[PDB]
Amino acid sequence: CWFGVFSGHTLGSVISTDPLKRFFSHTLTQILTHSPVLKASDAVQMQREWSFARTHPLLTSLYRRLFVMLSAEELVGHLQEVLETQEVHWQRVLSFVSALVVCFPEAQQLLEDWVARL
Amino acid sequence: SLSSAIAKHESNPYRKELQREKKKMLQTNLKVSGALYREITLKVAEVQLKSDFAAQKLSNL
Amino acid sequence: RVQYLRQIHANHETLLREVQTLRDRLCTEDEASSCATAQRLLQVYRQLRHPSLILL
Repeated sequence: CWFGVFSGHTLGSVISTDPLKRFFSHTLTQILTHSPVLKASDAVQMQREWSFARTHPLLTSLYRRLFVMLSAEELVGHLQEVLETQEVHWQRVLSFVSALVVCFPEAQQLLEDWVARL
Repeated sequence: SLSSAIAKHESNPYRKELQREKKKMLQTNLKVSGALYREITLKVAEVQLKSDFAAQKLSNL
Repeated sequence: RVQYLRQIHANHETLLREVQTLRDRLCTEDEASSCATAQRLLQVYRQLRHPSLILL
């Protein structure tokens, strides 16, 4: 029901999308930042378990929703920014990129761009 | 009540397929009935009359 | 559109809750019923009267 209200059909209709975007940005950073456990750089084999279909459908649905109510290259810059700035929960970031690549219209080359910069 | 009546007239590869469907749902659509606006602006006008009358008793005194 | 109608609604509700607090203070004889009350409400009056009822 929490993810249900988060789906921004009821909410987008009433709320101006300046503070809604700040809410989503803080929400995304707070998903990524909070509890940076499994920081093990050997979080390699766990990529198979953080594969998109094995990551819970709830995470997947909310990630799709967060993609719907926002823009793509905004998300790419924000991700680049936060991963550079602050520590990570690798579970949610790997799931998140796994949802990013297949959800958004061909941003695997936009991924390769900042991968090359990094 | 103007804005509430309006905010009720406003409500009414597989991942990519459903992403596009939800894009189509949230496509910038505005439905602010002019006639509703009109209805409410007359109800409002009746009260503006009352508030304006009441400000003359106050700004006189 | 929508942005402009929400701008107006929020601008109104801020004043409305402010007036409502003001009405209760007048119920509890908190503030005063000398004045500055009166001079406050004649500031709200003037705020609103500038673009009263744009008709479209």
